Amino acid sequence: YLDSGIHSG
Amino acid sequence: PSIKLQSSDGEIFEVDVEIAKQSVTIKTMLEDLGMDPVPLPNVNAAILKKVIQWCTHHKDIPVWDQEFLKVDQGTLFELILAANYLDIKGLLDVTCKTVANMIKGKTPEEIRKTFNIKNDFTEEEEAQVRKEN
Amino acid sequence: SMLQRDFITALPARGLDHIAENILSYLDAKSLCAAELVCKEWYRVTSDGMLWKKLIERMVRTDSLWRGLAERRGWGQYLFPPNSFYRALYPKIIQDIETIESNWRCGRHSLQRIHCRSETSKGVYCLQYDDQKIVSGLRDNTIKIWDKNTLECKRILTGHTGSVLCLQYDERVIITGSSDSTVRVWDVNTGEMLNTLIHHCEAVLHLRFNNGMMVTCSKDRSIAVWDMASPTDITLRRVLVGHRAAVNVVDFDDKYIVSASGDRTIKVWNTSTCEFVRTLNGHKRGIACLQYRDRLVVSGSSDNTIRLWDIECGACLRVLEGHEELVRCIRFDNKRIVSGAYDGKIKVWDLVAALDPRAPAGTLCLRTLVEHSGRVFRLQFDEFQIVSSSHDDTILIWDFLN
Repeated sequence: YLDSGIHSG
Repeated sequence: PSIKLQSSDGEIFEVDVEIAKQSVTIKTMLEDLGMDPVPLPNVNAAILKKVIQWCTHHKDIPVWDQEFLKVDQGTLFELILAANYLDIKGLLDVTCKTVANMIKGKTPEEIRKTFNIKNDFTEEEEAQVRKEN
Repeated sequence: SMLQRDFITALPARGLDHIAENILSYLDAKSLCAAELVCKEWYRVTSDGMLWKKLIERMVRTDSLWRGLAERRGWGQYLFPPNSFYRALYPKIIQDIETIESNWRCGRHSLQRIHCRSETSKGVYCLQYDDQKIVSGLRDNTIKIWDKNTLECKRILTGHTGSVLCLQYDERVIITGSSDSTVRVWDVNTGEMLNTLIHHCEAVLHLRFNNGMMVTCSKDRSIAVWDMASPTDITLRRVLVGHRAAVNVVDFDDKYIVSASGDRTIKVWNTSTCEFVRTLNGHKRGIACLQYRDRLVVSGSSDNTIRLWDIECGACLRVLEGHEELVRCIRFDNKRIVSGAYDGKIKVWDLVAALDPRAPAGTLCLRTLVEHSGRVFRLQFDEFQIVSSSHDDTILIWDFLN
């Protein structure tokens, strides 16, 4: 549910 | 080492060579012309001492320069002339900026009353100049 | 010692016109108009001194907006034509600037849409433009260089085995990070792949380089500081750890290196020694974008908020609420902030009002522009135009000059 440009956790 | 500067009155000032070199004119007369003492027929003793003080202090406009230019307009004009004659870019720039600050933010009538200026405009001339502003 | 003296009359009378002109050149427009109306001699000094041409030249030399107006409108060719020409040109420039500000405030703009026509996996993650070209990194692992004027695709660079997530080019080379965990350095003119850096274990998410050194940050929770003696001689100087999640964006200057990551923290490191300085906390969720310059740090987060901090004391100067989705990209200049959200919207905020703690929050967002059908991944703007690229495989040029 996120693009490959950012990430979480 | 110290160098002797000679004012137009004849009074002589002993100033460190590093401080005297702050004037491009005096530096040229010392290095290229090899002159000792350095005659300054266009700067009297008072303006010369004032300029020597300013150069010693300076070995934007700071507060010291603001308290230093708390003189009459004639003295400021003489300081402008001396800074132009001795080629002291800092002193010339700060004095011109002080004059500009005396000019900025004022109406024509206020500028006239500040510098004692008469309005030599024809009513037609003044109307035409105002219409282009 | 005379009590009063007319400098602007006495100096020209003594062959020193240049000093009186240098005095008058410090005036502003209103003060110069007032000086024109003092007496006939002051008007003569202003006219023969070309004080209006000199004022316009100083405005160009000191203001980027006046630079752009001189370069675009065309009157910059006369700089460096009588004095009345410049006297009449100045108010036209003022009115033009007023109209441009009104266009920015009211959303009045023209739009150019570039369909990248990506063959498979659509999307444009990153971009950077100038007066001549627009370099963009796409999800199809290619780097598309388009013409700024004709909008046609001038070049296509292949080499990455993943989505080109971040890029930056100068007058010499282009440097790109991708999902392939590599950092590729290409020629900005011919497009040849000059160098490849294999270091990060996961996707390089952001990079920045200026004055000979580069910083990269990756999904491997790490930052890497490289010394670049040449486009082909790039040496790794240091490796910065400390973040507990993926580092999404990194920016730096002479003083500090600023990083933001999904661990909801901004980290400020020393540039010279690569030493950790401080941690800015505040965002309720992770931070997806950031720009740092002077003392101001602006960051957009997943909590749908924008935060403005001071780099030295670490305090949060302002919180901006308004985006209904994740703030994916954010940029600012000397006047306004432009941000893009996951919902395709772009928001223009007043930076001076935001930095003023007396302005109400409701007045902070100036405009909301909606022309993207997908996630706004990257944007860059200036005094006149915005250039953005989104997940919808399009690149939009919002021009507010008219």
